[PDB]
Amino acid sequence: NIRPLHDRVIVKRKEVETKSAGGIVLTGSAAAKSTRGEVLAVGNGRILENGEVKPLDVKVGDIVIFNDGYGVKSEKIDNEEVLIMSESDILAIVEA
Amino acid sequence: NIRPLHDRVIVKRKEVETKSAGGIVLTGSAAAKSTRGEVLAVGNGRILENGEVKPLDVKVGDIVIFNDGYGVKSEKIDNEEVLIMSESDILAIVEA
Amino acid sequence: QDELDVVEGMQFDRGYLSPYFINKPETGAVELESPFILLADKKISNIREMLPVLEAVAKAGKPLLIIAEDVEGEALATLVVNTMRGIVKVAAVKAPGFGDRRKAMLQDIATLTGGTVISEEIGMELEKATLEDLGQAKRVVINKDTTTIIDGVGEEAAIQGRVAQIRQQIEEATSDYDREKLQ
Amino acid sequence: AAKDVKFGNDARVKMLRGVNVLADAVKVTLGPKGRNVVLDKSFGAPTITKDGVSVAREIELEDKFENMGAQMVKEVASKANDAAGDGTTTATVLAQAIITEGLKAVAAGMNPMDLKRGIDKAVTAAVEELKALSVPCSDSKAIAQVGTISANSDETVGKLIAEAMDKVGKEGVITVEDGTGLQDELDVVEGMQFDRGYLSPYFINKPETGAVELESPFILLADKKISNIREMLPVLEAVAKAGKPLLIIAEDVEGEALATLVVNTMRGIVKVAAVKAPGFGDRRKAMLQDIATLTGGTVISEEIGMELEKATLEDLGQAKRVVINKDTTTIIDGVGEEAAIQGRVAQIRQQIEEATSDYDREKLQERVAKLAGGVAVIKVGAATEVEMKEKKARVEDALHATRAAVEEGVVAGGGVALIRVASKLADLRGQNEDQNVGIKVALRAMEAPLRQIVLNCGEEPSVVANTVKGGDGNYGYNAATEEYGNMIDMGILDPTKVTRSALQYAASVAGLMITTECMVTDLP
Ligand SMILES: Nc1ncnc2c1ncn2[C@@H]1O[C@H](COP(=O)(O)OP(=O)(O)OP(=O)(O)O)[C@@H](O)[C@H]1O
Ligand SMILES: [K+]
Ligand SMILES: [Mg+2]
Repeated sequence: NIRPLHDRVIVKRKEVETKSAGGIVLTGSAAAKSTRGEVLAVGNGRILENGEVKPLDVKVGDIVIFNDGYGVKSEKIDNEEVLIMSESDILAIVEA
Repeated sequence: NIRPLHDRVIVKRKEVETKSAGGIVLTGSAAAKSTRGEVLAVGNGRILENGEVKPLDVKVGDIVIFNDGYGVKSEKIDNEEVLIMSESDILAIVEA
Repeated sequence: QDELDVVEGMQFDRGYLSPYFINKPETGAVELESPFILLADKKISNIREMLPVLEAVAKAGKPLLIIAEDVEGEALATLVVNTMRGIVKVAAVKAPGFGDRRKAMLQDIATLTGGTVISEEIGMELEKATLEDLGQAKRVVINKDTTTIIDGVGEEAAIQGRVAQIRQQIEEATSDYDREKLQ
Repeated sequence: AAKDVKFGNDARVKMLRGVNVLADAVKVTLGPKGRNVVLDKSFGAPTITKDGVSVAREIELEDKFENMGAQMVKEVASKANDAAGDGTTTATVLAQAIITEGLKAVAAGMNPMDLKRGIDKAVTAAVEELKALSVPCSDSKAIAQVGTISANSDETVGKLIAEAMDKVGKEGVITVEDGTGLQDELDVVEGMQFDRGYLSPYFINKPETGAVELESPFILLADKKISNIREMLPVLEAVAKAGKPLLIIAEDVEGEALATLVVNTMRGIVKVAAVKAPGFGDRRKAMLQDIATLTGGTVISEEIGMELEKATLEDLGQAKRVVINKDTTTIIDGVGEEAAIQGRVAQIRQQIEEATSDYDREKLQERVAKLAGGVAVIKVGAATEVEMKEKKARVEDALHATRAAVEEGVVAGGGVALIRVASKLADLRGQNEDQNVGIKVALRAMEAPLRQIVLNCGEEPSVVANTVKGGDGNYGYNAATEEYGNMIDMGILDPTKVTRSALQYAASVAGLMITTECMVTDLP
């Protein structure tokens, strides 16, 4: 098991949409890497200037939208690709 | 449903002005991307250094003007384009 | 011996952009029965632009063909994949002719097939292109060298008006090369 | 520049003199007793040849009008070599005789256009009579006879070509190349035998031969070039689970992926090897797909859509044996569906029929021979370079004659087929007397190959021509033994395609050449 530290999240990236809205199959860069992913693990929380840890607003197992860039990192846990990013890189949580 | 986190807003961009002031049709670069858009979702609020969350001045369903750049992120929810920005990137609210 | 080779309707000297479009492997010729015809005045590299058009074609179910400056790379591969996936019978070929003539004979193809050419100058883009915008024909043949359209579904009045316009161009033309291209 | 213009009989005499120069150079080689011609080459040693097309090509005259005649009659041998590859000397002999006898009637006041029409009618009827007289040549004995006769009565060349066609079958491709020995060598290869070696020297499973042997190996076909081990890593793991060897046909395997796979090869996890893709663009894909059809697999590419990461064992091809070496690679008993193989054969044959270029068509035929049947290479063995060139030309002519024999059939050799055709066309008549005279000069010039054969033998052409015309059927003149008998029994056969093509091209150029009245050239 892997759990992150401080204000960071371990997220498994969702499967890329192979088919478009109206049944058209998209392949290649048309099947661009999905920025949505379910949360696999939530860290303890962000450390403020006073030394207090503020728990993250993201919960384990919740689908979230994440921003790719320098803040996201790639790792292989039990031969599965996961991404690591701070809660700032997490944009929003998808509900329903 | 999508709702954001921290000091950020989910905004649906308004349609580009196809017509000019005197009714001249504007196309291409003339019909540029609209900086105005209605707010679809407001986050909980900005977290300060003390650990307190200050609620955002923006409200759901209010038209606001946003600045395009690195702070805006594009996403598709129910096959509709929505932009994501921090409340700092949100410029002003259009009233009346 | 002397051989006579006659063709009818639109038949230009361009082939399919990928070998995988072939519906009839025993002849190497793609045969589209009552297909849709899209006329893109710009080259195609991405799949975003005609994605609403491709979805509308998939909803209709009829085969689809593209006449564009060049459909290549990612977009071409996407059409190929959707071709053996069977959702759409899509084939794309290079637009015939060259500058200031490719546009004219593309408009001629639009007049024959009852469609409209998608161009940046004309204003409408492929994103808002619909099934009504696309052209209509009864039969279409693709092979390595030529491309034929049989019974384009277009108005006879528009066809005759285009005939008159190009005949006026013939009469105004002075050089033999332009006049014979117009003929 | 300024032009010299000659009219009528003066221009005709000059043109006929040029034709006579070229045809007398060419026709000293006709028949088995015909001799060789030395052609001076500005680069290299002179070429000793017995084929009429090389002599015809090398003839160019100082007199411009005679040079016109030479070039026009050289077109006969050029076309006869392009179409059938044999009978260039016979075509030039026929063309010269039609021009000579045709200009006799032109000087006799008869209309040259009607003479040309009569020649065309007579030669159309002659082609019909040659087709009727032809017998199909499928047995190996007649093929050996055709190859022997076409190679200046060299029985070794004929028997070697017969054995080669027997080995590679009807769909096989046979080519002639130089050899390092003094003797003729036949090299027959089966299955896909593309000329690409291993990408690294360390793949060698059999160090005593330098050849990698793979027993029942998996085959992966990567249309794209790969430089990273990531893409076929699922495929590598799957084939390691299977344990069978793997061969990659790729555009290029280099760098990290190549190093990883050779390391895994000598670690023993996978007996893997990678080679370059055959050919270049627009031909690499088609015969890569042919390899996939032979091996029962599918090519991995971006255009087709699936990636190497998604490629599985079912995607990969299957074969029974694979041989890698320094220059080429052979695949033996590729496990593919027979019906798909024959469908691919039919598709490439349709491409051949649609092909209007000799290079593309010969590449397609080579691909057909690779996927189905075999490929034979005949190494011409000769102690010296000039003998190598002469023997290579003779074997090439024999190969073209055997190909024309299986294509169209065979007839009696030595010009007796044309003699029988002319005897059958005795009652043919044109629209007027000039056309009848043109028919008659065509029939008389049909005796020219036999007469020139007898002239090269040193005997009297007229006596032998009358003796052959007196006989019926395939009775003719053995020019090697200077005897008489059934030429089919005597083994002297000529391809019907060769004789018919020679007659047709000679007749066309000769008729258009006797129709002339004025000739306009550059002044000296
Ligand atoms: N032993 C033979 N007896 C009778 N005729 C023969 C004999 N050997 C060859 N011929 C004939 O000699 C003729 C000429 O053959 P040859 O190979 O010399 O030249 P070709 O067919 O005119 O063309 P090319 O010069 O291009 O090879 C053929 O028609 C062939 O039938
Ligand atoms: K000869
Ligand atoms: Mg010969």
